[PDB]
Amino acid sequence: DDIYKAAVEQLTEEQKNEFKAAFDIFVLGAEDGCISTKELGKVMRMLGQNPTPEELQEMIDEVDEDGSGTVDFDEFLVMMVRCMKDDSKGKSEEELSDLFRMFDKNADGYIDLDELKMMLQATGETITEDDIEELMKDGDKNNDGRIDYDEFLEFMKGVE
Amino acid sequence: TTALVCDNGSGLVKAGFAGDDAPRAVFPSIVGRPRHQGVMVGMGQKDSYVGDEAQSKRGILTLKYPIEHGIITNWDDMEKIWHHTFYNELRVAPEEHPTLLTEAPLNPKANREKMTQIMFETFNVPAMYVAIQAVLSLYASGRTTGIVLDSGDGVTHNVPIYEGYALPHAIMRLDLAGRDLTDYLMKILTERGYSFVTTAEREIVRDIKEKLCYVALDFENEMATAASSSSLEKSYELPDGQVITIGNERFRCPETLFQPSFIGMESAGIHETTYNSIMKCDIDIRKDLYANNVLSGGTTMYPGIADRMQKEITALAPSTMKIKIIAPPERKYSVWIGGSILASLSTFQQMWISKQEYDEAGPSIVHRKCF
Amino acid sequence: TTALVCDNGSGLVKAGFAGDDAPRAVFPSIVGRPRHQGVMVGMGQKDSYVGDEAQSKRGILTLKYPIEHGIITNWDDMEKIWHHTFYNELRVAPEEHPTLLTEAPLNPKANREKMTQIMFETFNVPAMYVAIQAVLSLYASGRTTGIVLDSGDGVTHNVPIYEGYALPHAIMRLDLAGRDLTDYLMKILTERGYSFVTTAEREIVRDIKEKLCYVALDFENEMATAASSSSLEKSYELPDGQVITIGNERFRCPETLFQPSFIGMESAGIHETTYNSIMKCDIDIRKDLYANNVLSGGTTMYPGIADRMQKEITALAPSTMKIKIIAPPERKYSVWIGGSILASLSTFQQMWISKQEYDEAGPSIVHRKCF
Amino acid sequence: ISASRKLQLKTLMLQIAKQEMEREAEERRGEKGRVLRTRCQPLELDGLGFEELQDLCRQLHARVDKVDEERYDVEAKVTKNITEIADLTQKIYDLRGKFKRPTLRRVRISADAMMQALLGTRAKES
Amino acid sequence: GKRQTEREKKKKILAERRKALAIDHLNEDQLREKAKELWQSIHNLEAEKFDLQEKFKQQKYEINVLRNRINDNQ
Ligand SMILES: Nc1ncnc2c1ncn2[C@@H]1O[C@H](COP(=O)(O)OP(=O)(O)O)[C@@H](O)[C@H]1O
Ligand SMILES: Nc1ncnc2c1ncn2[C@@H]1O[C@H](COP(=O)(O)OP(=O)(O)O)[C@@H](O)[C@H]1O
Ligand SMILES: [Ca+2]
Ligand SMILES: [Ca+2]
Ligand SMILES: [Ca+2]
Ligand SMILES: [Mg+2]
Ligand SMILES: [Mg+2]
Repeated sequence: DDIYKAAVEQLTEEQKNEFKAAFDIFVLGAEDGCISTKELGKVMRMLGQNPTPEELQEMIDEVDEDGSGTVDFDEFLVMMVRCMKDDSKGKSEEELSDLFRMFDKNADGYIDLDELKMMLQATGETITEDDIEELMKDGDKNNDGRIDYDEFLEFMKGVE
Repeated sequence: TTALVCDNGSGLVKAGFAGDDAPRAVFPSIVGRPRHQGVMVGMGQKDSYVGDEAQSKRGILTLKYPIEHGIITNWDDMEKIWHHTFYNELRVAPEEHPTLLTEAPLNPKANREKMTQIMFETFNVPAMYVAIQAVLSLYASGRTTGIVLDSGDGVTHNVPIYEGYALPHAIMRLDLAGRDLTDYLMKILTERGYSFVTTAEREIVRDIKEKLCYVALDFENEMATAASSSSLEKSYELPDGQVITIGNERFRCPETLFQPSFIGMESAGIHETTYNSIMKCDIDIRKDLYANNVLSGGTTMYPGIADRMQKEITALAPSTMKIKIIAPPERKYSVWIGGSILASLSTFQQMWISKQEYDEAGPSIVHRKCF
Repeated sequence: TTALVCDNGSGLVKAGFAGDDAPRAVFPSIVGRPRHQGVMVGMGQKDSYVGDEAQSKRGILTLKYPIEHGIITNWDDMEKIWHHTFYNELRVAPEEHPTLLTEAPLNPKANREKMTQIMFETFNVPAMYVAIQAVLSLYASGRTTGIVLDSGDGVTHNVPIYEGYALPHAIMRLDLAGRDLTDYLMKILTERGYSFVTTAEREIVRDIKEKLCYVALDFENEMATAASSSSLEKSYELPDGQVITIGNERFRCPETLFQPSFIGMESAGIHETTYNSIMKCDIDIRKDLYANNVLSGGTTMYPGIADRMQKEITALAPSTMKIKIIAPPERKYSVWIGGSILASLSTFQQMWISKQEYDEAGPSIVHRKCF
Repeated sequence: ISASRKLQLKTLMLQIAKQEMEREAEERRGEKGRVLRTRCQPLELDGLGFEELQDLCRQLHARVDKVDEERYDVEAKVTKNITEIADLTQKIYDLRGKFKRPTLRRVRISADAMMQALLGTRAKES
Repeated sequence: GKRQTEREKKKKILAERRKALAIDHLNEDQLREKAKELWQSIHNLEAEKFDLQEKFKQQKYEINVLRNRINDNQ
């Protein structure tokens, strides 16, 4: 699902129209472009299934970042692909721990913003300082300027 | 591969693959042979409808549960139920999946040994493990201490656990459960004129009990109120019309839990066997058990039981201790959720009873180190 | 570098770096294996909780002290206690620190030799020295004479010292101490209905003894008063509620010190073994010993003992001599404070048993000049 | 914005870290091999008298015994360190276990199967 | 007998890693072969010691990490 989402991410915008057409083929009557609890429940009941609205709202909250509680077009695509689960085992804990232990050049048991900057410069991918700030926020929950082992695991949780 | 977390239970078989939130298929465990003659030819009439199919044709069947009180009394029917569960409700051949059955505490050995022998010879699973139904319910709550009262439909048992060390001398197993409450409700309904006798109508009385009955906070006040006003009389429509009105039978059926003298049982209610189970524990872990009392099992879903039980225990317990009763909304499937969590653990992956081990020591392997 | 002033004791291990005022880490010396079965998997359950960790999980452990009466009866457990003390309570590897153990007078040789052999082979310290527990308590008082009664928890010993010259023929070691008082209190509590049996409940009785018991100034008058009025009955709340009321058990438990016939011991009380220890000394230093009687050790912390003992000795002693009892408020850690002072001295810096010396003469070096 | 780019950046960081770890490990292996080659004295198995041969062999045997003792001591020390770090890991689990058990994600029932059953082969994702 | 066991194991290692070595009855080819065996044994011991050093480094690093985690948790 997420892998399929990434694969389709290299396609045109009309695939969203195709997915809307398929959803209409299922449960025609949708007009707003947002799949709330009622629409997903109805389509699964037609299929012979019933997703829990708690899971649906959890998906809405996880996909939301600004706190809007709604879905944009790309957010609609992410919500649609969230109906299935494919990210299994989150790669491997031991390899992630080894990479984190390699990250600590000073061997202080923590990763600061400077080490993050050095690792990003080593990567060399097209990135901006805003992405660095977002990654630091997603990693440093307590905002102590360091990364704990538990906090590093949470930042790498569900990451392949 | 993935493990099959089956949970035989007594009244509802709950099964599903390890690692999910809810059991995949939940269906009553009844096997009912037809009892009339049958005149249509070629209708494709089978000789035994099991599971949820026999709750729709129950008008011409004689349903009979294969599990009486935790123990299994009819092994052929139980084998049929397991075969149905594996092949039609999950559609996964057992040759490629470990299984994790569950068993009540203090059950006869022969039951457990026969269960493992069946699972290894007939269905031919790779490896199976049997776990006590209360430790799983403690897993699901995310605790590691606490005394869990797992009032199922067959048998109510009360296993105290501290810091992961179970106390085998403090398990109080009582055989009053949902089935006896159904029979008592069916027996007190006759005081208004409604007579249910057939084994099919026991299901109707069970539905009445589930939808209408509730546990009274104070019994005498409710008995006095229901005898003067009429604000309690709730009506219910039978499967054919002729609505019935339940008066003070509403809170008298589940009151049997706290006064087992109603159905002639000698023992004390579920409010006092928990306190006795606590008092058998050591003097230094009683505060933690008081604060982490856990409820589980289906029969603990009555509206208003988590308050009556707390009031009773607070009456019994010393005034200083804090009494807290954990009643998660997912009570019914708590045991199965805990089973899924336990089967999904990496540390547990080497505790299964591998088939070669069974071949070397026979069915009596279950009582050995692989518990 | 700095020296480690450890003090094994019996009941509380007190340790810390030399040159401070109070021990850094003080924790009971108990090692308790779990005794129940344990059903939670992956809970991370260890095989032995030592020190202060086993005073919190004592509900499911069987605590057992590794030091009975000064002597050490279980060497593996004592090694475990030392390892914990060095690595987790102080976090200093012993490879870089001298150690100064303490030992009761008149103890078996093999105990001391095994202690030094362990410290030199297992922990591999640079140099260790063993000192008598009473000379340190005399250091801490800042005196240089005086007869010190060090009533610990294992053994009560009474070492007289004059002008720095110890009198080896006047040491009176008596094996009544805090532990026997705990057992006697636990035995007389049964006269009201409270029964404590488990080795975990001995800790509760110890807490009762510490918080409530006191030494009566005059025994018969207190026995008469407690039998008529009710102004003495002090209540105490167990770890689970059910408060208890201690009557004349309050001053009867510590009275055993002055009348060891209560627990069946023949010898005379701590009020008369001090006078006997004085009378064995020479006729010209008895006045100084009378005037500088020192109390130490934990068990001498009972409220009202420094007056009862003075009254008793004044009754025994000649009427002209002045009897003075030094009872510093820091009684419990007096031995360790004295140990710190002794380890901080420059003159003492060449008395350590250096490792090369042990390699040349074996563990029997401790009885030699390096005492 | 969307977490897809953030996920790509994180995966790039992980891949770069893995490559750097591989490079560092290979360099460490090479350095270790060179140091080990330097440590051991080269053999001189030519132009030696038979009695001199036996004397040199006995000297080598004595040095072998010395290195055996040294390596046994180092092995014991490392074993003690392993035991101590295992105890530390156990304590870490005790302080970080309890309720911190990860849970799998199976609450979603099979959706692709029903989609294909009720819509033929239109569901091209699954 | 734990310390006794350690001493016994060490003494065995004195005779286990190095067996009964009698060079008197060994000819020049045999002497060269045994000397090469000794040299290779010493090299292997060096390799094991180097690996032990690396493992000890890793153990110290992970111990520091665990101490940091313990401090942070409380
Ligand atoms: N919502 C409910 N309210 C009251 N009673 C219930 C409810 N749901 C189930 N029960 C009772 O609980 C029983 C099911 O218990 P269950 O936990 O399935 O037993 P088991 O432990 O064998 O699985 C039913 O027989 C029914 O009598
Ligand atoms: N405040 C107190 N009041 C009465 N008794 C005490 C008090 N504190 C400690 N004790 C008794 O003294 C014992 C501790 O003695 P301690 O001096 O630690 O022995 P050790 O010489 O082995 O260190 C305890 O077992 C307790 O019974
Ligand atoms: Ca949004
Ligand atoms: Ca760093
Ligand atoms: Ca942080
Ligand atoms: Mg159950
Ligand atoms: Mg002492």
